[PDB]
Amino acid sequence: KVFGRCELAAAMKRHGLDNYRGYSLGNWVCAAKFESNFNTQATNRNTDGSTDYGILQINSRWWCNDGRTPGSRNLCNIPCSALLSSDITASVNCAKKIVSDGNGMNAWVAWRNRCKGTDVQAWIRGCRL
Ligand code: NA
Ligand code: NA
Repeated sequence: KVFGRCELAAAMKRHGLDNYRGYSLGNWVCAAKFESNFNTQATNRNTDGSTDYGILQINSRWWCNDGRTPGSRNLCNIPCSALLSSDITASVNCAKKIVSDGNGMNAWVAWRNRCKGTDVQAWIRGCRL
């Protein structure tokens, strides 16, 4: 599924990401924009052979099992394909673990390079929330 900007904002807010570990909703929307263009089916290979999945490009190196990432973990206890669903629950619950793990949103390279330090509230302008 390709979410609309405000559509995703609303789903993310309903799932409890607005100020989760202090990251305002616009941080999450910004991250999703640059990780997946709001596309739940997005997949991209990493140099180390792991793969990033779904709307927040969650990595098979640590967080999910895709059956082909050797010496990896599955800290969210999910197949990686669950992160490609039109329903974002599994990505959101997994993101909550990731963001809590010490490095906050810096775990998302797109967030650190394109959102951090910017006026991320722009990402939710116009949205009924
Ligand atoms: Na990425
Ligand atoms: Na943090």
